[PDB]
Amino acid sequence: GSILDGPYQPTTFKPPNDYWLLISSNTDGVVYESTNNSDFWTAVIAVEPHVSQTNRQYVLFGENKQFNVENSSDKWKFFEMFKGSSQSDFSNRRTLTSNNRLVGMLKYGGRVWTFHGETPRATTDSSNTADLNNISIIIHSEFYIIPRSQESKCNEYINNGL
Amino acid sequence: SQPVLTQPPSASASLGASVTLTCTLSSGYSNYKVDWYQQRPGKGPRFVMRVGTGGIVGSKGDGIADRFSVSGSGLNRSLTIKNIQEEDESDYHCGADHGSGDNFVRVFGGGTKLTVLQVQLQESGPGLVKPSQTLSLTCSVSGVSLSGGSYTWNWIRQPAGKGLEWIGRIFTSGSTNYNPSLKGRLTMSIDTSKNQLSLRLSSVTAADTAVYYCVADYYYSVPDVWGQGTPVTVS
Repeated sequence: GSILDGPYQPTTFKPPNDYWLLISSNTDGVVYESTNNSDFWTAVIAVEPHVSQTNRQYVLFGENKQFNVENSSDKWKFFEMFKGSSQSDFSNRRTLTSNNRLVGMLKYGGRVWTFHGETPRATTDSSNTADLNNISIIIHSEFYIIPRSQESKCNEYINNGL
Repeated sequence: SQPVLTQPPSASASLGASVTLTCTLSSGYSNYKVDWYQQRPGKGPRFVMRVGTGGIVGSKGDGIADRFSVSGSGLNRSLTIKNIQEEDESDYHCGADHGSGDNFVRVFGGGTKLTVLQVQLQESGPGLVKPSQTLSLTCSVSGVSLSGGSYTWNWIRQPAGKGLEWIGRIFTSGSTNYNPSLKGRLTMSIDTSKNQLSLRLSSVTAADTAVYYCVADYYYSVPDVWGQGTPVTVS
């Protein structure tokens, strides 16, 4: 009787393939970190509505990062920081402007899929990787599991909430 | 192994003074980060600090005193020790990652001998091995489950020349990266259920005489974790 399997305690684990992790952000800061330690490093940070330009500290893969953050929208902003190699620097790759405070991540087809854009029109976008199987994630917030075959429902949630 | 790390063989310092050990990158790698390692007398290496051109990256290692700072500019990467104690007399090693995915390699400096005026890894081996035979090493891990999936496990040897040599790394799935300098003589395995890491090196020669170390690399932290190594002497 459930589409939303959960919510699950924040944890570190290797998610199975073909399942959306629907992560519910409670407060500002790091929402999750994920990597395979080879070619894929991503971390999403959450900035609350109506935040003028300010400097904030975030721990990413055990590294202190100081980012300047701006949020002029009435919605929350979820910024994806990405790098593709050990010696690389992190850069902003994607932005999700959402008033539902939900992000999503899926491992499928040899790629990592997330949501970005502005709700209720957010869409999925892919990141190529040569080692999907070794990708793990530390989720800092409670989360749900939806099968990829029910991605439509996941979409709706991310775009409209509960 | 495109980048080259240059460390002076020896450095000297007096008690209570300051000294700066340096590691110089080859041209074209000004953005690269390097790890510093401290190998105390009668011990194997331990992690010290990671530094790029913007200072320290991540946390410093366990047991590293606040007298240890770290900096970088241009191709220079520096480990500075102030108010030097005699326990600071040690060998100091420079390491750096290069590449991603299939072409990954780890390069090391020659090492600098400074003279002063949780997760546990245990490596086991034969001790003595005859040439042309196959060297079989194991390493037991006790801090974590090898089926967790958030660790990369490296093997690093210290052969003739006294500088560290990265030989390979294995991931939880069993995927591997080997050093090309070893041909295909090196196979690395992971035993999920026995929590064990295993290594085979075919057709060994005097060039393979070395101390072999297993190094845990947690996905979400900077400091390494070393076993204390297994001596291997090729007949």
